[PDB]
Amino acid sequence: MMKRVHRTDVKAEIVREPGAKETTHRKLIDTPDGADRFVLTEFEVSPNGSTPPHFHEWEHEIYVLEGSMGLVLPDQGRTEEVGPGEAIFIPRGEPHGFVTGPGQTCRFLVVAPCERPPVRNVFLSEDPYEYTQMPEYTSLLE
Amino acid sequence: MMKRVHRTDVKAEIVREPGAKETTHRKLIDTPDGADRFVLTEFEVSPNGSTPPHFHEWEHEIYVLEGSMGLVLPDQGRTEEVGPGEAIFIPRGEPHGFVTGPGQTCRFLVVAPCERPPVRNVFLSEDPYEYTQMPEYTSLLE
Ligand code: NI
Ligand code: NI
Repeated sequence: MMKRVHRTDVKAEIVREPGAKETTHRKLIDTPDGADRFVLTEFEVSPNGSTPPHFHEWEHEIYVLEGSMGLVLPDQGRTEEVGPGEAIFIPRGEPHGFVTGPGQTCRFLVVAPCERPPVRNVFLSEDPYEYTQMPEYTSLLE
Repeated sequence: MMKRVHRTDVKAEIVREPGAKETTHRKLIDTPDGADRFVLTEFEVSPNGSTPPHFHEWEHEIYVLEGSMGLVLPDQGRTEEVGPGEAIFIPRGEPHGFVTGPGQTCRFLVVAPCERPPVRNVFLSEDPYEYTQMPEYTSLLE
């Protein structure tokens, strides 16, 4: 039951979240391994990538491994550039999303609880990509 | 309450565990930040380092960032060399320790629960460094 795996031996899968662009995940340590309280996932956002800003009743603990990206913070009216070696705590309920420009790629770890109630979008739409069109979202990027 | 910190802005402190050698930790995300279920710590084992092999009723999830070290596995009679990009799940109760030779340095993340009952040593002694003297420990190293 001790598990050792190299990141490259865990398949990178496209994330399921509707409206995410250019984003994959590798479930490095997960419940089938015997994790029963928290899990470890490696995300990678390739150039021109983004996730819809959202919030949820479960905290994030993040460590940026390689590259750089924007941490979109709707309740702070802006986007924070993050880079290697940064640790980020996002408390339950704080809105957040991720973005990369042409040219940027970022790989980062996310620690999550095993219990993860549904996420709520900051921007509500039937087309889950519409946030990229919205002035209230682009204003956060600049 | 969102926290962003670079690793170099979190002080590296010597670990408290008696008999550990050349090992520090940086508490990157911890309970004063608002983490209330799991925490994120960066360990670094400098050359000629080690920790006393132990076991405990709390799992480890590890990601090796830089360098290499031995993961000592007393119940498997050996030591596994680990290196960058490896994810390691150590279930509750599995004995484990860390070692570096002359020449090796390793930096790795550990995710831990906030509740952490006391560790138990594999090798019992009054001098907490005595494990490095013991044939049953050196046999694991080779
Ligand atoms: Ni999230
Ligand atoms: Ni331990």
